[PDB]
Amino acid sequence: RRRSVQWCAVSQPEATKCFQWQRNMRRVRGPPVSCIKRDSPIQCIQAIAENRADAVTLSGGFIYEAGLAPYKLRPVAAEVYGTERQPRTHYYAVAVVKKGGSFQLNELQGLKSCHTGLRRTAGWNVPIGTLRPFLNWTGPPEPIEAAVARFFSASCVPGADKGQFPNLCRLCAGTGENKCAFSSQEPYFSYSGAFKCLRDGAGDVAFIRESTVFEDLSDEAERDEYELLCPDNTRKPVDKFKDCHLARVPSHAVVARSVNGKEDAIWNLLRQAQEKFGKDKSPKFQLFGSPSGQKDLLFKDSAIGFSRVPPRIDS
Ligand SMILES: [Fe+3]
Repeated sequence: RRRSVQWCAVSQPEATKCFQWQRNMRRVRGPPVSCIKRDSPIQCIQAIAENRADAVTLSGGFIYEAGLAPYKLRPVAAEVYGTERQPRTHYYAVAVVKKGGSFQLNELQGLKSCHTGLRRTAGWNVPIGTLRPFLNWTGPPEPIEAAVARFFSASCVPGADKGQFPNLCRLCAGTGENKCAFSSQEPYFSYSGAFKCLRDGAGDVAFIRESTVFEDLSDEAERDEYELLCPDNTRKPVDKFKDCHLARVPSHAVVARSVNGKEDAIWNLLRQAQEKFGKDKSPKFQLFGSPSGQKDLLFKDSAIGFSRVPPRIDS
């Protein structure tokens, strides 16, 4: 009757990490963590709601959905970014382009775009929300995806309906059924996939977060080959994100059942994993690190930890 916290992995790579997370947790004598493999965030959201798993980290994009019936999941902990000396539970949504180009934010029409994924914050909600006016979209019933698949010549918005909006998956590098998948099986998936999409030359603009270029480039010189599109219709060097970003957004978060959620145990698991497996904590396992050729598995790579979401009873 050992009922540990059961984590929901989306895709094989994530599964694998969870399992590694598990043996190391056992190794160091911390609370145990078990692993359930799902295929999509939604598949996870469901499992959790039906007691087949207890937790999963979601992008600020899905948090709202997950909280509605019949799901009713509620965030228990938020990811923490920044550095130890300065930590934050927010990040910046920016648009990165190659330096050398003329176009400004208001001149994206007809260009090729790279997004982290459908419904995520920096990769979709913010940019699209901002480009709204230029989209000439005649509200619902017509899907915003429709309006966007006609504003950019081609894109890669992992998770998008390939059959309806084939334009939105045109640039995606996934093989077969994984092309445009909202999973690590799709190489242009997530911040780094989106940025890779720009670096590989598939798109002209990448909607990602402020640290990507910093996290991704082995040579600091190479950062110079890129720049940011600011909202005043100017371009600034990559480190100017504090003065050139589309929005400041809250961090990704761990969600759980509003009822019988095991919040206390989840929290305990996290607090311990972070102490043992956080940044530069162990040569054996990094909770916030992903293998070569995968990224942001389970948690945001290079995040620094978690912050407990205040107490709730009314929910
Ligand atoms: Fe995000």
